Amino acid sequence: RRRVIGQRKILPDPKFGSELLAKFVNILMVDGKKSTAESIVYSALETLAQRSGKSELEAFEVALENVRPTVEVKSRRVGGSTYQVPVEVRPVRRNALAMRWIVEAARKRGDKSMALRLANELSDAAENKGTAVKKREDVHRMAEANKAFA
Amino acid sequence: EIDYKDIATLKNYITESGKIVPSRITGTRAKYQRQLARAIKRARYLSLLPYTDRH
Amino acid sequence: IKVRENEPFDVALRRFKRSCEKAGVLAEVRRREFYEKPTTERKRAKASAVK
Amino acid sequence: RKQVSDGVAHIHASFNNTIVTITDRQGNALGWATAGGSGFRGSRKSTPFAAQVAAERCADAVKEYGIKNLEVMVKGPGPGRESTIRALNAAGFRITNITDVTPIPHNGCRPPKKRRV
RNA sequence: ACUAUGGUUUUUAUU
RNA sequence: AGGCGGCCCCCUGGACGAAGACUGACGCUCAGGUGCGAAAGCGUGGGGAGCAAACAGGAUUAGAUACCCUGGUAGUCCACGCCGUAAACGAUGUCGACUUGGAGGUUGUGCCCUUGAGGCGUGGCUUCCGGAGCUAACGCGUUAAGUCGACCGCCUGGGGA
Repeated sequence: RRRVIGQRKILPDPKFGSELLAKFVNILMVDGKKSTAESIVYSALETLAQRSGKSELEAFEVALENVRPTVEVKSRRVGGSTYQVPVEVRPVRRNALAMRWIVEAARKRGDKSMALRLANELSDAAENKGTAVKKREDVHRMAEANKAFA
Repeated sequence: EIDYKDIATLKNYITESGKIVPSRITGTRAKYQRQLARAIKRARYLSLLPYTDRH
Repeated sequence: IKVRENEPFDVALRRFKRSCEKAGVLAEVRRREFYEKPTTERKRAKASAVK
Repeated sequence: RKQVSDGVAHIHASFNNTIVTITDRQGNALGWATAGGSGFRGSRKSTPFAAQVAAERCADAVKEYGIKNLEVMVKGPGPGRESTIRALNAAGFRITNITDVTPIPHNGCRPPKKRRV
């Protein structure tokens, strides 16, 4: 209730020209295994090599334009009642949410291997259907069933 | 003080809805206010002033 | 008692709290308010407007 | 079948529901929508948005009668008495008059008391 | 701020 | 005092002032008794939209004979008769004297070209401090819980009751 902090500023990679590689290697990272992270980083662009489009330098960051986060749901309690609100995503954190939603299927699906799960889910990217899409699609229901908040 | 045959003098103590205005506003004070209320309530029942309002 | 206005303003303009109308006091105070009890509340509190 | 330009709406908003009826000033109804009939339940059935979608469903009426000029007669305390007008006045119609027509006992016969929980 | 709601916790030792 | 706020027409109770005057203790209180009753209930007929004790149906829940939703009988309205009850509230018996100061509300009367809802005397009602006094303490304080003069009720540790 009184500790006040901020955010750490990060630089674009000298090879990849993007700020995505500066943060995305810390996402899906576990047990301090950052060399495993540097070994699965965009490794689905080989399982998607026939569906990658022009320039593999941007061929993963273009997917965030189809991950397209719009709202995040917060749930808190006032008195006895727990309530839920869909709020619009914030000007820098909108990119962090896209970076979180893009790895929802990376283990929690039957396809085997991270790269194949991710390439299959990056090919469901336009419609967003079936498994691993709950946190992406069902958050939007709350913002289309209600447009009168304070 | 009591008569209904002039409404041009009574209009000052009422609203557009025909409601009687309280004496603290009009400088009438309670005694003369209670007289003007009788002239208005007579003019009401003779359909010379509005009684009820809906619009 | 009811308010009169040629058109409702696009905002509620609330200076005072617990005020009815215009999306306020929703399914509340459904008990009896009483004829003399409002004066008993004016005996029991005399500076309620400035808390 | 013929365009007559003119109509009058009757809106009622409560703490449970909202009703929107479109009429001619000859008293004649031409279409109606409700916030319950919008598919809403409970503490949500009265909401400004459940009423907003009922107004969008009602704003599809009277197209062949060619109505554009609108008066609105409003009732009830519910939050639905505002979003309904805003949305209808955006759906091709133009407001000319808004008046509150809530029917009131002034004053009798014994004060209401209900639901203690 | 107000969840739609629940009844009941053996006894005894600073004199 | 219970109580009185749709309006009308008839009828009628008690209260207030100036100055002048008449009568003259005609003034006060009071066991028993009398008259007066909000609501509920009851005698009896009529009414009965609505509100709703009984209760049914539904729902809630451990249960739900209650709180919640839909009804619904008595009762609530009238005339007339009973029942005298209370957190009866300005809690403090009835009537009356006495005491320092201020400000406000209301309304008479007498006075001021009122040539001012305003003033200066002066009564009735009323509202808030507050001096003296009282009170564990809050609080009363000229409409006293103070100080005196008359009359009459009520009280005597909790529980059982």
